[PDB]
Amino acid sequence: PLKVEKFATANRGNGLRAVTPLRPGELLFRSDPLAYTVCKGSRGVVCDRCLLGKEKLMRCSQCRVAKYCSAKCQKKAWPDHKRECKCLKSCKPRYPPDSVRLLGRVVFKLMDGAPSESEKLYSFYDLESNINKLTEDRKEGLRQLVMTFQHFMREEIQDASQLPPAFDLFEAFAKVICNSFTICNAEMQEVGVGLYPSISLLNHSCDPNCSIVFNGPHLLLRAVRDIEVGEELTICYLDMLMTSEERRKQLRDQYCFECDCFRCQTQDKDADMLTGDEQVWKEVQESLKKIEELKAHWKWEQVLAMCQAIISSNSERLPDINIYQLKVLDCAMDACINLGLLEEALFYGTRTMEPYRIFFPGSHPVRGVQVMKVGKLQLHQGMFPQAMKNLRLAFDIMRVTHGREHSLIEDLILLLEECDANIRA
Ligand SMILES: C[S@@+](CC[C@H](N)C(=O)[O-])C[C@H]1O[C@@H](n2cnc3c(N)ncnc32)[C@H](O)[C@@H]1O
Ligand SMILES: [Zn+2]
Ligand SMILES: [Zn+2]
Ligand SMILES: [Zn+2]
Repeated sequence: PLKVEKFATANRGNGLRAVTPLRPGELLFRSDPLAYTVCKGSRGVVCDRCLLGKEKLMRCSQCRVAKYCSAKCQKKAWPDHKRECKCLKSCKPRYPPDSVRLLGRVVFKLMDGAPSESEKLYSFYDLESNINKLTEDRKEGLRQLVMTFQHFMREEIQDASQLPPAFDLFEAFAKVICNSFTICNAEMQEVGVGLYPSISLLNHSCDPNCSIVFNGPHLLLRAVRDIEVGEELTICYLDMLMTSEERRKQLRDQYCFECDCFRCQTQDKDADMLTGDEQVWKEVQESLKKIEELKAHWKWEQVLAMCQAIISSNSERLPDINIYQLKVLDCAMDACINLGLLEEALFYGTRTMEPYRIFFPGSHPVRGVQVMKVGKLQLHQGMFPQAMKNLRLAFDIMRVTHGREHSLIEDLILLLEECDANIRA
């Protein structure tokens, strides 16, 4: 039986609440997507189906756009790819926005597929559109996405008879804007976008009591605090390394609400996040636009070079608790790990540990994963007591955020055993 239920909230639409008392780490729901796609940066880098990276991917011969890890993935993907394949082929060399490829897959799934377990608690039909809150600038954007979909899909979808009953493309894209999930790989790299309509019942908090984690396209929802019967379940929609001003902007622009948690009234953590010289951090925040774009496209050498120019600047430097500096350290660590510069990775990674302790309170999967990365780098280098410390800590966090149902926890258990054996010997 379910441990969660849909309910009507007082002022934030529908939500999800606990039916039984919940403890940290408890699995509350699990879902495959209604629909998902690889994201722009990762296309041709990770398998379309399993979202795992490979050195060499095999392309779909018909469209040459979909790429796969294996014959098993290409074949398994074919039913959900076959209609988009003709559209992707037709519009070559144009490639659509991710939202447009996503909605195409939504439409084909709803037209051709059996009712989806992803819609058990709540359906695409039910999703919030916020249409009475959209600004004229947003409505113009949505109009353009509708016309882009009509162009991209024209080989497969010519009229309304090929859309679900009463389906309105403008409304559908408004639902995609505020109900898209970013799918992250095991290393917390963004690799895809998906719709998970049951999980879309969860409302936002800047200090949430649940968390989601991805294992390929599969989503696990877990409690990360004690929760009482009847208590609303929340997740944080946003990256933790954001000031209240930045959260306000994104919650308005993407989700059309004003968040009234304690952290937002009190600007909790903002001052410590913005320590250091403001001219310098403004420059680094600007440089991060490019660094994050490069990272999104897995360009690790260009990422490292830009990060080193900041971390080791001749000019004024920032404290590592400054969130822009911190994001630069984290990109530099990940670029080093991917490039096999393991000593340099560990330097950057260890610098992030105290700031991550501060900015990811409680049990947050991003901190779990960071601590595991650092442990693994220390294990490699023969630093056993320190690795063991960090691997235990990663486990204390990831037992709650990831759980036994997540494959990374098995990987971590193997590092723990290896490290323990080394210490014992
Ligand atoms: C993923 S949906 C969450 C479920 C939604 N309340 C519903 O009725 O379908 C996100 C939308 O929920 C509302 N929302 C989520 N968190 C909220 C919050 N903390 N305060 C006010 N509205 C919130 C906003 O309308 C937002 O665009
Ligand atoms: Zn695959
Ligand atoms: Zn194809
Ligand atoms: Zn808030």
